[PDB]
Amino acid sequence: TMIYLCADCGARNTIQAKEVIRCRECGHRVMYKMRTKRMVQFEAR
Amino acid sequence: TMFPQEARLRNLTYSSPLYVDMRKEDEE
Ligand SMILES: [Zn+2]
Repeated sequence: TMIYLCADCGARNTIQAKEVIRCRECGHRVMYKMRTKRMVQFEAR
Repeated sequence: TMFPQEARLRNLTYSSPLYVDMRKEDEE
């Protein structure tokens, strides 16, 4: 499974598939996703 | 309690509960 990030704290929640959506050392229950690596092809125009 | 707009996206409806004192008799 992967890592997720909370809306406020941002700490690594690294939480497991099929469980409960929340955090660890805090509160609130949302979370976005770390940006991939990832060297991405971008024209300057 | 709710904290919008951190709600919304949880498709949550933003209401509060009503509480009306009902009378049946036990004083309170
Ligand atoms: Zn958090």
